[PDB]
This record gives sequence, C-alpha cells and structure tokens, in this order.
Amino acid sequence: KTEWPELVGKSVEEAKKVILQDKPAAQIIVLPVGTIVTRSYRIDRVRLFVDRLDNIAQVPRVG
Amino acid sequence: AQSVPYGVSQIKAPALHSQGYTGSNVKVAVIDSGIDSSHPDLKVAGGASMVPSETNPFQDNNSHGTHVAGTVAALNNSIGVLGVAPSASLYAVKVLGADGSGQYSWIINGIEWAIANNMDVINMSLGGPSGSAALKAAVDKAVASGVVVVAAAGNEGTSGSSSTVGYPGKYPSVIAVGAVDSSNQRASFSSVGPELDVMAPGVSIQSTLPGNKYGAYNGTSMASPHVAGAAALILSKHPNWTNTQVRSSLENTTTKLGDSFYYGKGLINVQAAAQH
Ligand SMILES: [Ca+2]
Ligand code: NA
Repeated sequence: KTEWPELVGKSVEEAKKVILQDKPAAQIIVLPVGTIVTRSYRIDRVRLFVDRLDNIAQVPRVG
Repeated sequence: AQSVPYGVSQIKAPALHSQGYTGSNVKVAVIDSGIDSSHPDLKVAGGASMVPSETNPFQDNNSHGTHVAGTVAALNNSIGVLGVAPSASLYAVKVLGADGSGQYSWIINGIEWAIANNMDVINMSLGGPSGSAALKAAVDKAVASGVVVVAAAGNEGTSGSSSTVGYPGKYPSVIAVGAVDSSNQRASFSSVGPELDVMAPGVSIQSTLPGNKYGAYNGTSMASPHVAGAAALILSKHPNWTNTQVRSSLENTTTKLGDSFYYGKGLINVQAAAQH
C-alpha cells in the first residue's frame, strides 16, 4: 500500500485517520497545492497537498 | 578514512580522476535547500537565497541540499566521502525552506540567478506535478544561454501507460534522471515516461549532512547530482564543448538497460562519454 486515491477531496482529519489507521508511524505533512518539493524518497513520509479549503487536492503518496 | 560511495564508481568517475580531471573551475549551481558551507568535506564558492524568510544560502535547515552537494563535489582528502567532480566550484542557490518546499517564483528566480552568474551546470533535485509558462521559459533560457540543466525525474513509480515524470524534468530542455540500485535495477519509486532521459544510482547513497555528519538517502534527488557531476567532469576535459555536446555525449554512451519508458537511454558512463 503506497498511495490513497480514495482520499479525494476528503478533509484533513479523514486523510489523517485513514492513513494512520493504515500506516501507524506516518510522518504527515500538510503543504499548499502548487509548491515545489525535494525529490528524496522517505518511506515514513506522506505529504498532503491541500486547497485553501483544507481538502486534499492530489493523490497522497508514501515518500 | 575516506570512503568512495558505490554510485561514484558505478558511473566510472574514478577513471577520470586518474587523468587529472576532477571538475576544476566548472561552476555548478545546486538549486535546493541550501548547503552547509562549514562542512569539513565541502568547499562552497558563492551563492544567494531566494527564500524570503531564510536569507542565508549557507545554512541548510533541511539537510537535503548539503547531501546533494556532496554527491556532486565532496572533497578528495582523508575524511568522509568523495564527489563525482571533487574540484568543482559549488554554488548554493537556496530556493527551498526548512520544510523542503518553495514557491514557483523562488525556483524561477534561482534559475535566473544561475544564468546571470554564468553557471556551467544546474542541478535541480526538486519538482512538482504541474508546470507553468514562467518555469518553462526560465529553463529553456538557461539552455539557450549555454547551461547544462539536470533534474530529478520524480518518485511516483508507475501508473500504467501514463507518464509520472514531474516538472521541470518533463521539459525536453531538461535531462530528467531516474534511479537505479547497485545492481542496475530500477528503484520501485522511480518515475517513468517518454520524458525520462537517463538513470543514475539513487538507492542508499552516502553523502555529507549538516553538522559534520554523513548519511545514506534514496530518491531521484540522489540520482540527479551524479549526472550534474558527470557533466562537470566532461567540461573539465573538454572546456570547449557546448551544453549540446555534453548532453549528447552522455546520452550516446550509456550502458543500455530495459525499456526506455522505464530506463530512458540507460545508466550513464562518464568515462565513455568523455572519450567521444
Ligand atoms: Ca572527502
Ligand atoms: Na526531459
């Protein structure tokens, strides 16, 4: 399990619950949509890209 | 003692060091989170920060930039690691904050600074899922001006027949670099698609880390500086070659691996590229 298509325009908390209630040690980070990020791949990390409505805009993904 | 990380030998950089070619006087901008200039195994020649609240490019609050810079150019001495191009002049062009993110206009401003200061090679270990007219313009102008431009392909794996290469790697003007392991096998995370150009080591790569540390990282971020460093080696042996020639010498001398959709032209070989 490496990506959560199923997390759509779900809220912050629904994404945090599903992901933790699936990957306990997740280091979760919320960042704006439309930013550039490093391309390191870290198995612990799930970056969450939100709109100005605090909803998930893009498929969340391990790394 | 000094260790040679396996990726530096896999690309054959030591054969060039053995003829006296190590990057001397070639200017490499690492456009990233900054570089820890007080690292004992690094020499930073200059820099500028585009990040409005972190104005020191010589302080790396993330760790990413410093690790990328050690792959390019960790010094040849009796400590730590050894870079692909260990006499290169490293420039820290900080465009990312402590959390490893930046705005598109900060990235663009970084590329513009690199052109204005006559950089020979740009490395971009960074990306996003969408492009923009201003970003496309800025990398195409760096290339027009003579700069070799290299970037991470992305860490999104496969999604059927769809391409997963992010920007700016997706631009034809940019060498987009994917990741292999010490067995020349593609790493599971490595992005794929027609825009993928070459492969380089991306799995468990040891490099420099802020505060006199060393550490292994994975990602197409770690594969890209192998190729930026390779470019600097080729220019130190052939200072008369253009960006066109450097790029084509790398693309034409790779060790061929799988399907181009998954492996681009294959793994770079700088010893062969430099004999062209
Ligand atoms: Ca060293
Ligand atoms: Na490309």
